Amino acid sequence: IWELKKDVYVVELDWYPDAPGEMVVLTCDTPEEDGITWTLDQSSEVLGSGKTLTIQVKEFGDAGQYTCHKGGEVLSHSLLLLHKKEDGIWSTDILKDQKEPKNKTFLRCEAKNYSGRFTCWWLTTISTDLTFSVKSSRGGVTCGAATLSAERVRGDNKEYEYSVECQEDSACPAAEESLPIEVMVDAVHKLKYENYTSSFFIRDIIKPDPPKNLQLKPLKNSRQVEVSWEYPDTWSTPHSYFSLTFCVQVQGKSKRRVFTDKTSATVICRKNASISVRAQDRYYSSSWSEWASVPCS
Ligand SMILES: *[C@@H]1O[C@H](CO)[C@@H](O[C@@H]2O[C@H](CO)[C@@H](O[C@@H]3O[C@H](CO)[C@@H](O)[C@H](O)[C@@H]3O)[C@H](O)[C@H]2NC(C)=O)[C@H](O)[C@H]1NC(C)=O
Ligand SMILES: *Sc1ccc([N+](=O)[O-])c(C(=O)O)c1
Ligand SMILES: *Sc1ccc([N+](=O)[O-])c(C(=O)O)c1
Repeated sequence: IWELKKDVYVVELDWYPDAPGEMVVLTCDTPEEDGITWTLDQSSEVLGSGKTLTIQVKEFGDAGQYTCHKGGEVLSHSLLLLHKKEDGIWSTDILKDQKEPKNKTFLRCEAKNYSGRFTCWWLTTISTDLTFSVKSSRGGVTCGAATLSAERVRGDNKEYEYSVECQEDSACPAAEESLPIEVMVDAVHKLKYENYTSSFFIRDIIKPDPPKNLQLKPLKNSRQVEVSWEYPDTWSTPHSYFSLTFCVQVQGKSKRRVFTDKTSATVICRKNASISVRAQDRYYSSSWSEWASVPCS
């Protein structure tokens, strides 16, 4: 048993029927010795008396808000959450595996520039009685609260998307990163305690916003057209240091590529086709932005 936060404790259990469990001794945080009584959750049943209470924690029934009373008053609480360890590996019932980069990815982090600011997201089937706590650091990072940012429909069930925004306290955009950023997330659903983590350098999780103000300018006595665009607003300043490279593609009806560092390109439009442009950090091979498109008709 260990303290997660003030008056909240986690008990690590090997998860299988009739597991021995853990002998847990709760001590009431009161200096009074007389008339102490003990209760679990909403039940009125006295489990014992005295300053100490011993329980065998073997299942969720033994977990909960243990309360010590004196003269009808509440003296202290000891909230017991469990951390199930099924077949040698900690449970992951709360968050869905996003499966995107390479399996067992529950936390997905992304940055839009080098400001030291980033966003992490996760998905759950659970709609309430669910709390999250996010902490982050390099190897001084401040994170806001995990907020509900999207609600979707996946088959029979519902999918809730949570996101958190963090900022490195004393960022330095242009500097080389020697130590990666670490995100730690605690997940509590009723009485189930879970643990999640992610390690990355800002440079690797970068994905700029798409090129903006895409324009198509036809040319006289030419089959070709000129497409032009601008750097996105959220991208890092100045562009001279933090430059972007681009890729142009003509997306037609068929489903069976030009690279440039410029904000313009000359291409051939065709009926029913669209011109598409993506961006990548010129100097680091991170994620390509989402497409910005302009149609040919
Ligand atoms: C994510 O979950 C894991 C596993 O439940 C957490 O690891 C556990 O962390 C606690 C807190 O530091 C460790 O407890 C300490 O154990 C020593 C004796 O071994 C004791 O002297 C300390 O007072 C305290 O009780 C616990 O051993 C450790 N479990 C394992 C198997 O390593 C981990 O901390 C969680 N991540 C978080 C909340 O950041
Ligand atoms: S890029 C950068 C900004 C601020 C500071 N700072 O003096 O705290 C540094 C730095 O000197 O570490 C770098
Ligand atoms: S023009 C272009 C650049 C990058 C990528 N990409 O996302 O790997 C594509 C593409 O394959 O869609 C096209």
